[PDB]
Amino acid sequence: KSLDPGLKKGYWAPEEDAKLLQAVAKYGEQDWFKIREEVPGRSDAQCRDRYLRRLHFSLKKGRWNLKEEEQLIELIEKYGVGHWAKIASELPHRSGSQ
DNA sequence: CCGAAGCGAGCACGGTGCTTTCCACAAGATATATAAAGCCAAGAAATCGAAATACTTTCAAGTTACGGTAAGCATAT
Repeated sequence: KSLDPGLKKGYWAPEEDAKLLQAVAKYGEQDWFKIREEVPGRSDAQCRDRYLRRLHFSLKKGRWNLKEEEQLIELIEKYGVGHWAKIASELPHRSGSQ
C-alpha cells in the first residue's frame, strides 16, 4: 500500500459508491484480492476495514441518553476491559479501535 | 725350347711384463567296478543390496485479519 503509482490517497469517496459496493452483490467476505483488480487507487487492506466500518448495522450509535450508561456497564462487564486485552478477540465487531 | 709375363702361392713380420617315411610287433590305450572320502564346476532357486519413481515432512515466499498512533476537517461555545 506504499510506493505504488496506481494508488490514490484521497479522503472522500470518488466513484467508491459504485466500485466498492458492487462487491456486496458480487463476492463474499473472503478473497478481497479479487476486488483490487477492478477498483483502481484502492488497496484491499484498507478496503476491508472501510467496508466493515461503513456497512455494519449493529453498532452503539446515537445520542447519549439516560439508558446508555447501563449499556456501557454491561458491555465492560462481559469479560473485562475489552479495549486492548485479549478478550477483544471474542467480542463480535467490538474492536478496540472504536 | 729357352724367354718374357702373368699368375696362383707358402713363407716370413722383436723382446718381455638332418627329416620323414614304414615294418618292427612289443608293449600302451581304452575299456567296468566297487568305494569310502572332500572339492571343484555349471545350472537353477532363494536371498539381499542399490535405487528410482513416489509419499512425508521441512522450508522458503507472498497475502492474509487484525490496529497504533497520528493528522485534516466539521460544529458547539
